[PDB]
Amino acid sequence: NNHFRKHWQRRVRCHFDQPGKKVTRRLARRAKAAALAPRPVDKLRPIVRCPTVKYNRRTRLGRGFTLEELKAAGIPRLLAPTIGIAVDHRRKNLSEESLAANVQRLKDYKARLILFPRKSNKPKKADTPKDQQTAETTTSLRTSFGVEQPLAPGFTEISKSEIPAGIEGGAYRALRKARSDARLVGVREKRAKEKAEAEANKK
Amino acid sequence: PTRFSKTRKHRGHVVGMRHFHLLRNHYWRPSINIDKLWSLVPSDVREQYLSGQKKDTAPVIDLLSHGYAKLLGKGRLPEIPVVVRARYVSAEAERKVKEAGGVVELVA
RNA sequence: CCUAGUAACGGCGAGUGAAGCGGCAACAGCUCAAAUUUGAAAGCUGGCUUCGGCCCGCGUUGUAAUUUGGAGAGGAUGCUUUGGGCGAGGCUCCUUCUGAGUUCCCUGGAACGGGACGCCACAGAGGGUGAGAGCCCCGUAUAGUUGGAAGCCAAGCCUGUGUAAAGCUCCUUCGACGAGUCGAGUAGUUUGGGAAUGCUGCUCAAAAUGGGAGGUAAAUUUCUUCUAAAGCUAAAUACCGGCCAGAGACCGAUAGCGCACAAGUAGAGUGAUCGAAAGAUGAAAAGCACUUUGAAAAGAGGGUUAAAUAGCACGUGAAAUUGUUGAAAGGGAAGCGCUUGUGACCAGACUUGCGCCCGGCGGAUCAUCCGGUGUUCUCACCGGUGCACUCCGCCGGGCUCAGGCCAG
RNA sequence: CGGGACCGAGGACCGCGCUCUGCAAGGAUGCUGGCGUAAUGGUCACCAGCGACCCGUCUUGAAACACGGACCAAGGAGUCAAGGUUUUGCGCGAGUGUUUGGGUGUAAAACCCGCACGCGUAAUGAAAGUGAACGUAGGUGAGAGCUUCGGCGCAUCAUCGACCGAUCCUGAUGUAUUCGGAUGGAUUUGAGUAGGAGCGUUAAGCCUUGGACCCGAAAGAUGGUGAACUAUGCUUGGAUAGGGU
RNA sequence: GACUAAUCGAACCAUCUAGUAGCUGGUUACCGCCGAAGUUUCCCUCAGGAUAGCAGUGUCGACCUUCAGUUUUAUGAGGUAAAGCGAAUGAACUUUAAAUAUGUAAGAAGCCCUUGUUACUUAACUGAACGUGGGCAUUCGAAUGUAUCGACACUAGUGGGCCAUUUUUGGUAAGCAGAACUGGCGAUGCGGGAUGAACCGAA
RNA sequence: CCCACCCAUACCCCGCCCUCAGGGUAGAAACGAUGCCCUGAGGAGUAGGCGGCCGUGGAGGUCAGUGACGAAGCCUAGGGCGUGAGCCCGGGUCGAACGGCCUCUAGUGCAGAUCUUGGUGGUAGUAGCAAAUACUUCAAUGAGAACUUGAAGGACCGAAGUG
RNA sequence: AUGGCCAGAAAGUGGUGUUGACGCAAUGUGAUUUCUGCCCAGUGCUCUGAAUGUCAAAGUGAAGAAAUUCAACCAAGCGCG
RNA sequence: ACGAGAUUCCCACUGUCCCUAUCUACUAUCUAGCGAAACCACAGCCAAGGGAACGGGCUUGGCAAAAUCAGCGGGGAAAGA
RNA sequence: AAACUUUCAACAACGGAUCUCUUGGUUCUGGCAUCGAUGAAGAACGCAGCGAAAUGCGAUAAGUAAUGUGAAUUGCAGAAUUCCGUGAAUCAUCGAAUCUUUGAACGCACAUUGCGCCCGCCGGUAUUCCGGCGGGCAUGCCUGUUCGAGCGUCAU
Repeated sequence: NNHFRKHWQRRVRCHFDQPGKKVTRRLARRAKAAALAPRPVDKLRPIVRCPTVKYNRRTRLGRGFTLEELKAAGIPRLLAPTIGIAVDHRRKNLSEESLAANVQRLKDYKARLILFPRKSNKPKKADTPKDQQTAETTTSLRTSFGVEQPLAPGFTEISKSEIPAGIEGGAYRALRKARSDARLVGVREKRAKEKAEAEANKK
Repeated sequence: PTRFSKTRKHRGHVVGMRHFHLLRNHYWRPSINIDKLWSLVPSDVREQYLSGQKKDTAPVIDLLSHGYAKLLGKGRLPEIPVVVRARYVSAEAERKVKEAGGVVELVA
């Protein structure tokens, strides 16, 4: 299995510039941090659950918070990207757990947020006062607001008295019954119409 | 290295069905036997259970957190009750767990 | 990066070959058409200006404001939001300036070599200077320090305040959303999508909870996802062209680019095009005055150089091949192997060492004892003690042993 | 009992012995002479006796034929990458792999970090799917090593069994009375289980694909340049004594 | 099939392009240790293939069992020579028995005995097969030899060549043509046949 | 038929080299233990396989390495070591760098390829240098005159010319 | 001549063609003299003469819920005459 | 009729022979000057033998004396072979 | 014996190998975004006291201005530099200029230094003739201005 039957030597890519590109990326990150100081270098990201059954056991960072999440957290959608909150309008909240977790995340960020006034001589009501403007700050929201518990806890201790009785008939038999019912859902409903029609005809 | 080659020494002398759009994530389901089930418990806690200092506590093991979807039944288990949460289980695995004194719960 | 040489395609098989998820780099969002401003085209190109404006026009077959599906429009409702002007200070780019031996001796034509004595080092990278120089020179390291311009960022501080616009919450109602386009057949081409791909041509040609997709053809009943046929947008990504720069376990003038040189030159071809060879005197020309022989080129003396055994044929100067000198062989080949011989020319080896017995000198680092010190803890060294029948050197004699080559 | 040739390996003693003050007994000593240098020895040139085809290369079984070689200097031909496989060394070990990336740096070095992921830890079946202990992880015969001397028996081999998946037959208790598939059988099958062995890396050998050890063909294709030679045609020019019939 | 710039059954130039060749030529120091090969068997042959065999490096296993291109013994093939027929009978007669080489067998891993079953077989529990238990170590049941074992892994060349003795099958006017074994050669120097691929001696 | 004699790398005895095999060697006075000591056998080789060593360009370490009182290179009827590839020294020449040891690395070793580039031989002072009718005398110039000039002679082109 | 023979990728393109059967184009033979062995009807040349026999795409009908299937009709050429 | 087309014969004519001889010019030759190339494993006397029908080198013989010049066309070399 | 051929050695030749060098290649890495009708890239022709080329430049021609440095250039010739300076230099920087004929190349052409047209200025006796100088004259397309055409639609 050697795919060398084309003119492969004309598009061979080497990577001698790997440390130089790392140096260039680090210089760009330092310049971005110096330009964005005292704001963090990145935006706040929500916690979302990965698709498919292979990866639905793990959570990660998403693109941006939903409009419903921002509305529940009390942050207007025009203010949100101006104070370092990423906003996604395509994502929806199909369940209450992820919505509540992201609302709590937004509330923690808003509680830890320091908002400087646009004009220093005229502070506003929603603006952080100068005597609380000084504190120890963070510049990495991916570090200070990462995914703390990506997977579920793999070990838990319970007392011997509260051991559940489990599914009657066994877990293996329950799985087999579920598969059999899923395969036979249509035929049983068809013979249900057939029995109903026979009863209506010969009532 | 060129000096170690033999050429320097030889100088001077020369079926079934087709599946369109297969997605492996549908069929992702790694399996673990019951004789490696106690290895998922942390080592100190596992040694306490195996010594017998915990006679009133039963460990709950989530296979999906460790990366397993099915519990298979190769090996034997000690007489310690264990709670196992798994997507799939085999008949012999559940039988051996119930002989050990625990229960296999089904999750998704 | 992984998925993955996998799903998939493929005569008579050689082969071909993605995508979702996941981790990361980088992250940034928006603008129209479809609405009546209708109590006032509120919009704009151009021309002339006294810089206040005024005209010629474009445009109602639609230029502004408002709305773009995430919504919005209309209501209700009560709160919040905004404009200018300085600006300390900081950063980017050119500019002035930066440590220490030419101390003594030897070799040498010349010290930058060897020896001795110093010094500087946030500088012992590199180069030059008559041979290997941190301190002779340029530079090199580091903080800064002179002078100048143009930008950007920016802690703060002065003032206007609501005519206007803007945000938030809720809602009966309304809620326009791109057509020869989508889609279908067919043909060509393409793809892993030769049942599930895309593009184009011809023919047909839509709809309003409609339409597209949901990788096996079709009908029926559901469900899930977006919202095409209009448009803009940094970054992470590519880079055998250009410009500036730094490097290398690369090549060292038949190598390395064809080209280290007046090289894409000389030269060839009608032309498209083809396309070389060729670096090094010496530290410094000090590149040979003057005399003599030649028509001249040059030769010989004689200087120059550290060297002409470096003479602009020029560092070093191999081999093939040639000339002279010296030695030798040769009656239709030479060359080679074994073994003598002759001639020529050479490397070794040897020159005496060691041990006793006397005699004559020069000295007391002889044995024992005491103290100090170190060690392997019983062995040593150091300082006093020897008083010459004891130790150590030197010179004369004698003896033994071992010594080179060839032999009986 | 004589006569002659060639040789002297070893390097305290030990041993076997004898003819036993010692010896010819597990390998040469003793005495003497000349010379102490080109005398011995060596190198080169040449003569002499004997010996001796010109090298590759190719062919088949081999020669012969053929082909290359005037001479000398400098280049000058099994390399690199990717992916396998076996063996060697190394680290860790049911795990292993820091280097896509991040941190850091005296800055392409070195050092540090972890999520995912790759391979391994489970197989079989076209698929739906199911999924590896009757037994001190079994019996018998060997088997190194150990043993309390009764045996215990590593690795490995032969053989009979046991379990898992696929195939075929029967069809139990139960029941959405038509779902479910227990139990008992029979053939093969799988590098399957039956007290894990792998992952990374180094070195070497061989394939496999790339120009693939080096030098060559008649070719094929894409885009350009030529009628100054020559061929034909057009326009406009030029040229060809003296005789015979 | 003439000419188209010394180029024409398809001009010249550059590029794809280092195109392809199975065919030709070449392929670079030394020493040491081993060291070969030509129908064996299968495939439709030539413009064919694998494969057996023969080798080298590593290892590992108790390098354990010993085996052997040999002789002897027993028994086959060759009964063929031969002796006798005052043994019978008449190479085809036999008491006996040739030479050359040649097949099989010659132990504790073996030999029997006993018990059952049999789905084998036999008229048959009868033979034998499979198991079961026991007896045989008193000599392990000829000679000679024995640095000669076994099993993997990886790697390589050669695998329908030449000559000769013997045996055998066909032939020709005479030449000769197939096979089977063995030896030599290709891979090999030395001594002798004056000389030399095939001779003799000896490596 | 008989006696004697000649000699092969064959056979016998001895020495030395290599390979293989079998033994010994620590309360270490003890060793490039990867060493040393003892004993025996064997020695051809194409294709092919394997091991060890020599050499070249460059890199890390090291030798307190060599060197203008002469590095590298080159020449040598001059020597020493190694079976060998090779290594080392003497002498001459020359002018600025270079080597040993252990590892690392490769564009690493030539007699051939009708090679590639450059240089040089024998042939060999050889083949030729012979179409177009043809040259001669004096003087001058000059170092030098068949092929320069002037004069003097002789010729040729022959008007589709040597104009 | 709404032609023939050519050419061009195509063109509101070009040539023959400033042409018109005493012409243009294509063939074969090759002055003059001589000259057509005798007769056909197998291959071929050409006749829109009847047929649907073969019969493509488009178009038409039937079945089905549709994909689809089945039917006729079916140009030229071929076939028949 | 015409023809640098192919063929047979006759008269004339003669150096085609028979049968060769002689003359001229330019070469070849020698000298002065100038001066290559092809080719070249190494070399060049033969005879017999050298199994593979081939010797130049081997074996056994004949032999065999420096350095050369003009010619020649047997080998050996030599044909863009 | 010499000559000749061959062998060995020394020196001298021929030739340019070897060794050492290296203002050059080759490969990697980092940074930057900037050609042209306001006339590019390329081509030609010229320019120095004494140059053919390379280099630089354009009739302001190995060059001008400006800024900076501060005493050269060099092969010869000739001049310097008030050195206590508006200043050497084949110096550096570079913001102002010059920039021949061409070329996308632009009046029409170009194998010609060919032929024009429009408008100004100057000179020669010149209202007429002659000469010189300066500024212009390509194409496609856009916006606008102005002059127009057409029973195409109307009003009057």
